[PDB]
Amino acid sequence: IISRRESLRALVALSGIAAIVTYGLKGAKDADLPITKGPQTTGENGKGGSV
Amino acid sequence: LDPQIVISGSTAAFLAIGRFVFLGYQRRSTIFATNDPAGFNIIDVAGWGALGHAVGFAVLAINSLQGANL
Amino acid sequence: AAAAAAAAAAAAAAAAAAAAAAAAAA
Amino acid sequence: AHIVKIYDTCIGCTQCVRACPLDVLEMVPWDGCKASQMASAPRTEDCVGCKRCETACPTDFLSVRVYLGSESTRSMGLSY
Amino acid sequence: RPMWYPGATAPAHLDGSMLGDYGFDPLRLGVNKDNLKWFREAELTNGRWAMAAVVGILFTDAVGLPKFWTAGAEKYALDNQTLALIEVAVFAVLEGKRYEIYKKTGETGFLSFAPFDPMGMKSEEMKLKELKNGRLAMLAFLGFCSQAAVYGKGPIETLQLHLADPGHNNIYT
Amino acid sequence: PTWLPGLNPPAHLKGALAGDNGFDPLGLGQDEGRLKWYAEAEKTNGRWAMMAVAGILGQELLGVTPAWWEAGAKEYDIPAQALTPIEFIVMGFLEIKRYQGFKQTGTSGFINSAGMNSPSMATKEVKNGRLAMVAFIGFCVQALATRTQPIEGLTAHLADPFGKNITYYLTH
Amino acid sequence: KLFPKFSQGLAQDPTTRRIWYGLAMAHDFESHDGMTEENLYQKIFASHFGQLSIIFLWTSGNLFHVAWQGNFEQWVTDPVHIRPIAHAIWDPHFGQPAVEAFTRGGASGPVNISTSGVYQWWYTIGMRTNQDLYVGSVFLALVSAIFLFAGWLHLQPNFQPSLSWFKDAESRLNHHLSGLFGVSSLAWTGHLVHVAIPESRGQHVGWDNFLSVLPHPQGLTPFFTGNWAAYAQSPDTASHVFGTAQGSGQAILTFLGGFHPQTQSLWLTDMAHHHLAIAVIFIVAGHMYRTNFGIGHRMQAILEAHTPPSGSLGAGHKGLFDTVNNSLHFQLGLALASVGTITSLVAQHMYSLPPYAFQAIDFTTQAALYTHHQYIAGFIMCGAFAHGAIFFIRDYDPEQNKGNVLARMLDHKEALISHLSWVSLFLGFHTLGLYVHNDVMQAFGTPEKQILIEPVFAQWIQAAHGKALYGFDFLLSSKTSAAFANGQSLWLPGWLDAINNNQNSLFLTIGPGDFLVHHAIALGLHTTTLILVKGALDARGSKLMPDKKDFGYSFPCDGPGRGGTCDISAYDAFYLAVFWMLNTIGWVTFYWHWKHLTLWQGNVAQFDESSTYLMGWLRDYLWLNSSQLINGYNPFGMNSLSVWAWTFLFGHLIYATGFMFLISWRGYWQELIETLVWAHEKTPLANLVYWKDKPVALSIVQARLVGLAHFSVGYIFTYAAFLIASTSGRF
Amino acid sequence: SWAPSVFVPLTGLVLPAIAMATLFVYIEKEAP
Ligand code: CLA
Ligand code: CLA
Ligand code: CLA
Ligand code: CLA
Ligand SMILES: CC1=C(/C=C/C(C)=C/C=C/C(C)=C/C=C/C=C(C)/C=C/C=C(C)/C=C/C2=C(C)CCCC2(C)C)C(C)(C)CCC1
Ligand SMILES: CC1=C(/C=C/C(C)=C/C=C/C(C)=C/C=C/C=C(C)/C=C/C=C(C)/C=C/C2=C(C)CCCC2(C)C)C(C)(C)CCC1
Ligand code: SF4
Ligand code: SF4
Ligand code: SF4
Repeated sequence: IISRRESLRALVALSGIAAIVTYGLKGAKDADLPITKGPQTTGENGKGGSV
Repeated sequence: LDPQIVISGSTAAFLAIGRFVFLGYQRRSTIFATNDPAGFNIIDVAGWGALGHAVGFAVLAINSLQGANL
Repeated sequence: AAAAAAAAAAAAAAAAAAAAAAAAAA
Repeated sequence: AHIVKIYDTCIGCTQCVRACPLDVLEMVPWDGCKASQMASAPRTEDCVGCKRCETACPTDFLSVRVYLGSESTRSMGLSY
Repeated sequence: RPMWYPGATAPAHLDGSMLGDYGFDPLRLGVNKDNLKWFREAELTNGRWAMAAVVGILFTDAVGLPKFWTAGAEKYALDNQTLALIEVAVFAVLEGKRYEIYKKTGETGFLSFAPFDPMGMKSEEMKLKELKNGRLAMLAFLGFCSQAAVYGKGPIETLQLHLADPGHNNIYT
Repeated sequence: PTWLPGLNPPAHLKGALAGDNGFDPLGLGQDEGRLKWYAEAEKTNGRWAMMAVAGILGQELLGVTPAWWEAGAKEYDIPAQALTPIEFIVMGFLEIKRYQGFKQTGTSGFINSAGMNSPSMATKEVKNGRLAMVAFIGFCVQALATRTQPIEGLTAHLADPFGKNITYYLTH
Repeated sequence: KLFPKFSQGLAQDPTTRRIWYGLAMAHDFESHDGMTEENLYQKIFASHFGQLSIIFLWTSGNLFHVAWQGNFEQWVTDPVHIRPIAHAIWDPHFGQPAVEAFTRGGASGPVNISTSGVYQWWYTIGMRTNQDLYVGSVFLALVSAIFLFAGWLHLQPNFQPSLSWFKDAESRLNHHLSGLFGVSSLAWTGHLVHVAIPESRGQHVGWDNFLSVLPHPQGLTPFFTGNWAAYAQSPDTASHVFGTAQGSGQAILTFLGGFHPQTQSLWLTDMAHHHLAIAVIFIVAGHMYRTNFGIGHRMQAILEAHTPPSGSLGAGHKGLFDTVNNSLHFQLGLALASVGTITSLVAQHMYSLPPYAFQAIDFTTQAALYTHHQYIAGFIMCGAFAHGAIFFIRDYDPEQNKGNVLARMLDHKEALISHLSWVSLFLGFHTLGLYVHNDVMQAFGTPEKQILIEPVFAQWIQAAHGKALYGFDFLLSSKTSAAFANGQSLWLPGWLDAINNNQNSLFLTIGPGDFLVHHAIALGLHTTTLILVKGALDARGSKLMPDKKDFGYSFPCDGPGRGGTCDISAYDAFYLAVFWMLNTIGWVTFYWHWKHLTLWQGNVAQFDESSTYLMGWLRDYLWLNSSQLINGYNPFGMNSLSVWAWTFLFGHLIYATGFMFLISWRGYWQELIETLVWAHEKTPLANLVYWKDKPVALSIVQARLVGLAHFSVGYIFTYAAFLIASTSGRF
Repeated sequence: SWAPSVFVPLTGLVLPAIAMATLFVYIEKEAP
């Protein structure tokens, strides 16, 4: 597929394309990224103690 | 205190103090036209006219914060 | 995509003026 | 290439040449001293600028003088 | 000539080596001639399939066939991961034939073999007509994906939808 | 050719482009390479204002059913935000062909079939132009205090000359 | 070989300092190859477009992430209990307890609580909805692209400015005072009166209906007649509710003083009369200087003619104008002196006079906004002396400056430095000596034997401003005085109600803990100037090195000869001051924060007991208030303070890495690299790999800079972690 | 909505790696 410098520059860049544009939607694993989950129980309290 | 007399007379005052008194003390691509006898062109008039209006608006404003306390 | 395509069709005429700026300066 | 420029306050005691660890300096005749000699820097291409010359000049406000310029592979003192 | 826009010059690497230097390289991506050999075929092969792809659907949108977005996930026979073992390994033989045709001899497109040019096609004004039909066919396919993503109806009847209202019914959604 | 018989400033006082009137008190008529751009920009700020003023007092005798500040957004054929890329193409397409060479109104996309007007008709178009630009800034200041309508200030001033003036509205 | 395109003497450098000095003197335009003075000013002028286009892209970034990821529309309705949001978090390195511990403020995902306080500034300038914030972001993103394109076009050879265009100091200073300062503030009162005044009264003035809403119910009629008090008839009442019309009032230019009762902010109406008043003065002061019209003042006749008789100031200011107009480091040094003091003046006048609504109730916002513009003021003020020291080397001409006030500075330059060295030594003796005296009296159980000097000279000033806590009954605490009686309808009753409230930061009550720390600030101010003024004056030479001007500003040394000359350069005299600067601003911010913590907690006596001795600085402010910070993560769990807990250790790490470049110097390291070169060139199968730039150790001047940067970044990140998490941890 | 899971691996893994590369190959160009 690739044998020169500028062909390898394209294939590394396009493989970086093919991972990252999928990683935002299909590649966010259920166990890996807890941000790509649902809104869990609580947390939205005041900063504590006083104001 | 009057709306039309004070701002008119103040500008009439300060277009006379630079016209008749401070003539020589101020004097110490061709727009300067001395067609009055000692150079009283529109550049000099708008300088003494900015002082004539602004002090006249100061007088009408001080006369209207219910009165004077000086 | 209303304001997306309208800004893109505005950016087309903006880039065409940029082709005028990229030549008339030098 | 460092800038070594010496001056007329030289007395020609040649302590700068003996102190130079890189043979930057040598002694040229000059009538403005009793010892009839004044230094010279024909080899500033080889200078590192380690300033052992002007640690050794006796004269007040040193006669030899080294200005640290742009560093080549000889001025950085490199075996590599 | 009128390349793509008045006034502007074509850059120095667009010397008509490829036919029709239309001055359209703002990112200067036609400088390297080793890459420029590939970008000729990149402008061909992205249109060689997409010409027959767009005619192949505009024939068969509202005749007897469903949407091409649902044509793939339709219940066929002998589920298509097994057919992908056919439909990758057979077309790789075609790319294996053409692998000695990219680099050594005979730049692709204008080869004209005996079963592949049986009628003897010809010189200029017939190279541009093959060229110009390939551009808006590529512009069709990134339209048809976006015509189906925005309007869930059929792309034939979107033409009648724009003729029903040129003002409000637009791309402007 | 004096604004007042006191002075005549520039070195561009003799050099003209058939639009001379002799007034530059601030210094923007002295760089000789740029008066090929100052005079054309003064022309084009006038020419796009001439068609404006024709379509501002035009709907005074004509239709009152259009308003003024709502005239930019009514129910048109396209929506008003949707008809804008037609304006980005078609206006610019004649604009670029006007820009070509800038050879002192070169007939490239505005060819006139004839009519060239090398005498004072050029200066009169300038004087109509330098007064059409004052016309539009008249139409968008004294109207722009949300008081006067498409155009009813002249019809008021014909009724009340010493009445309705600048220092006599002083309301909403 | 190609990367320093500006310095070909660096392009011939086969070593790895070619990369380091390609970066660091890339913006030293006066020393590039082939640089001329017409070429000098054009690259500076385009770079100022580059700074402006970054600032507006930065601010449009703040408007975007607040409008998208923030809760500004939720924070408008309840601006006390709802915490602000900076920008949401996507860190895929997180765990599930670190997602739910950072979800706060009523949001969906993890968020950052904005302590920069751009909500309070935006809420009081009229922003109410997120749709009003996206429009501001797209506007500044357009304006940032204007300044990018402007810096490109003003380098193009048709549009390159002439050399005399830049030296016209008359026309710039006439345009920037009148237009950039006056018209801008005149237009900002236009934003206040039309939009920001009626938005607080519960009236939406958008771009759709600003040509329909009168700002005043009888508008433009008092301005044209004269009764300007009609603009101050019915102001915002003492029972106004900010954001609604409940007790609204109709005035547009009121002159009250003091604070709004709800927000405890400045009134919006006198902020309108403020920026109107200085707009009038800046426009009037913007008609002073003689540009092109025959009237005005020439700068070449005001400096030179102010020479006092009997030789008081040498030859006066004669000849300075050609050394200000031609020199850039003099102009840059004045500007960093002015901006660096009116950066502190921003900070000193926003905790005491908070200008934005529901500020000085959000406490972490107040802590960040003061401490930010003090270190920003600290760095700018020491750069004024830095580029003042570059002036004496690169730009000073003694033949041009025969006998003026600038050369008399260099003439009696030892009297300057020795009298600074007396004041700095007297303060350090007698401030530390009093704290150590107090610390020993705390240690021996007898606090009565302390030296507690009451701050008489400042309490006399607070009583003169109207603070009757001390009973000097002098001017405004004196009710039968003149100045009290000349302003009882003018501006005083708002101001006098606002000082004698004990719970705002307007002229805080002070005791002997505040005696000691202002002298410590005075120590830190006089010592930082001692280092810097010595770096300016002895930049051209000393008795140790009488030709320092021949080497330049930033040179390593002059060898081991003459006893040894480590840190002899004026650069190396500037860098020592950054340590004494960060010390000094560290002292002003410790004292600001801890007097405000004890104010906001309520234990205002816990400061005054403990601030008199240095253990109370340690065991009551650093030990006591870092309780919830360091508990940001523990093996029990973690909470919202763990990002500030991590940074607090991250700051200690950069700090101590700074000592590595400061204690270890270059030549231990160059020998260590020579072993690494050997072990690379003799290792099998790594001899395939070879470098291009030869690895050499970091140079002497570089090691100063790299070590000072690690010192300063770790200094800032440590205290900012302690500042944000100790304030917001209990608040 | 899918933005903060895409632009962050661009700016933080991919676009810096391009700037790690292009601003490195520029460093050791031999000047003609
Ligand atoms: C009236 C016409 C006019 C105006 C408006 C300007 C405006 C400007 N010129 Mg300029 N210039 C002019 C005429 C004018 N010029 C002329 C005629 C000349 C030739 C003689 C020049 C020559 C010139 C040069 C050579 C340079 C400029 C620069 C600048 C910019 C100043 C940098 C900046 O933003 O800081 C503005 C600073 C402030 C607004 C802050 C100070 C205001 C107060 C006192 C501080 C405290 C209040 C604060 C605002 C409160 C903040 C609250 C909130 C915003 C946070 C600015 C855009 C510089 C620049 O950036 O290049 C584009 C520059 O290098 N000009
Ligand atoms: C208006 C602002 C301003 C301007 C235009 C200049 C302009 C200049 N200065 Mg000056 N300076 C300023 C403010 C300013 N300075 C301030 C505020 C200080 C005090 C801090 C200094 C101190 C100073 C010194 C001491 C020297 C200059 C020098 C220079 C000249 C060379 C530029 C240079 O070295 O850039 C290149 C700059 C860099 C490569 C940046 C270095 C790294 C810094 C410290 C940033 C590090 C931040 C760090 C990475 C944060 C990230 C942490 C991470 C964990 C997130 C140039 C004329 C030099 C000169 O003229 O030589 C004779 C010189 O010796 N300046
Ligand atoms: C905590 C650390 C520390 C301390 C105490 C000082 C102290 C001082 N520095 Mg600083 N300095 C420091 C860190 C420190 N520095 C750092 C990190 C840097 C960056 C390198 C600098 C850079 C720096 C510069 C560049 C300058 C100073 C100067 C000064 C002096 C300021 C005058 C003064 O306050 O005198 C008061 C001093 C004291 C109170 C200390 C004396 C302690 C007691 C009173 C002595 C007697 C106690 C006891 C009897 C002795 C026991 C010994 C034996 C009998 C067992 C003073 C000596 C300036 C200077 O020389 O001004 C005159 C100056 O120009 N310093
Ligand atoms: C030169 C040393 C010096 C410096 C820089 C300062 C600096 C300061 N003092 Mg301070 N002070 C000093 C010595 C000094 N003090 C001494 C020796 C005393 C007597 C114990 C005080 C007593 C004092 C009080 C009671 C107060 C301040 C305050 C302040 C602050 C405000 C300025 C002010 O009120 O002016 C005060 C200015 C002076 C006292 C002038 C002192 C200058 C002389 C020359 C020092 C030598 C004094 C000595 C008896 C004379 C010997 C002669 C010798 C020169 C040969 C400021 C930080 C105020 C404060 O707390 O701010 C919040 C405040 O209320 N000072
Ligand atoms: C003809 C003649 C004559 C007469 C003359 C005269 C009478 C003149 C006048 C003139 C004038 C009469 C002038 C004026 C001027 C003015 C000005 C120029 C102004 C300016 C203004 C300003 C600047 C203002 C500002 C403001 C405002 C806006 C308002 C408020 C306040 C303020 C300040 C803010 C006689 C018979 C003798 C003789 C013969 C000749
Ligand atoms: C080194 C040098 C330099 C620098 C310098 C500097 C850096 C400076 C700074 C300076 C400063 C930083 C100064 C400051 C000043 C200040 C002042 C002088 C103040 C005053 C004050 C006052 C006057 C006040 C008054 C008052 C009061 C008492 C209060 C109330 C109000 C009133 C107003 C009444 C330069 C560059 C030039 C160069 C040369 C040398
Ligand atoms: S400098 Fe000192 S050593 Fe060098 S020559 Fe002159 S005298 Fe001899
Ligand atoms: S500089 Fe270093 S090398 Fe050159 S002479 Fe002086 S000492 Fe010897
Ligand atoms: S190197 Fe270090 S030690 Fe040797 S002279 Fe320069 S500074 Fe002094």
